[PDB]
Amino acid sequence: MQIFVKTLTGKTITLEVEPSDTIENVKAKIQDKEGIPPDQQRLIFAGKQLEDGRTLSDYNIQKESTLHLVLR
Amino acid sequence: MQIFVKTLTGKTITLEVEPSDTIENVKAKIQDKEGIPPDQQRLIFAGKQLEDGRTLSDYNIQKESTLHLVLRLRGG
Repeated sequence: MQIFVKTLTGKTITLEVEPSDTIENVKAKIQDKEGIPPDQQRLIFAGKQLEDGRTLSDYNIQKESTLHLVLR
Repeated sequence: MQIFVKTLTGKTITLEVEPSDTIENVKAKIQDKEGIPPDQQRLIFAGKQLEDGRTLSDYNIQKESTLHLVLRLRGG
């Protein structure tokens, strides 16, 4: 799966993810690409913030979806 | 400071919050009390939906305010 991760601050990155991927894991993925540590980041999908435990699919995140990064 | 959350059954509970607590931290106390996961919650104050990254002070939520718990039926 290919998901897009927009940093509220403009630009959209791409992440090749697996459906079973936990948000916690996609954060560790955004760490490598943006340098912000997982505990300092906040991912929003369609209005809501997703918790680290649940996986991408638990929030029905399909292919080519845009995610939003917010710095806490 | 103590504040109230009107729950699903329209009942009212009290929470011990600090002015600098964010909406995120609030929801989790609300999870403790009502068992509702933080992702299924929607808090409404003054007929408005508050977001996770703001603190209570950002809403000028004073002592003894009464927020509302709404269960998220869906969304994405």
